[PDB]
Amino acid sequence: PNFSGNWKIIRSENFEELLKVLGVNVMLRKIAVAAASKPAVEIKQEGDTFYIKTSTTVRTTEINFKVGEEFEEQTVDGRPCKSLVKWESENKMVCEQKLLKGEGPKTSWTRELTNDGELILTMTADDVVCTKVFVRE
Repeated sequence: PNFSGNWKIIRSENFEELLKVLGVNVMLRKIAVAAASKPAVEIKQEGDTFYIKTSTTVRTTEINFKVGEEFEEQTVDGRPCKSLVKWESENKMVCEQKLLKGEGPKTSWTRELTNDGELILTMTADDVVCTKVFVRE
């Protein structure tokens, strides 16, 4: 699979609820939802090595990881975590997250490519699942 490119969002389902079960207050959820309505996602993939930059109106996040190697990032609610990505199948990577400090709902994410060239991002927090779908610019 080849994830490299600049990606634009085309579908988003259940993002507010994801924040809500992570205990994010109404004010910040409403802001966050609007801020993330038209993000910029840049991915540079070199084999199993990934650079992913996600930008909203007010936030920018850059992660750098290799599949199979632990790295640090933040949960969707902004808590620092140790993450580990594995390939579940050819075109689909799954990430388990462990908080660096404290405890909280179990969070994870997945990214996968479809034959039609869509990138599907799933984020979970306990039993709440948020799906976002992107296409290349």
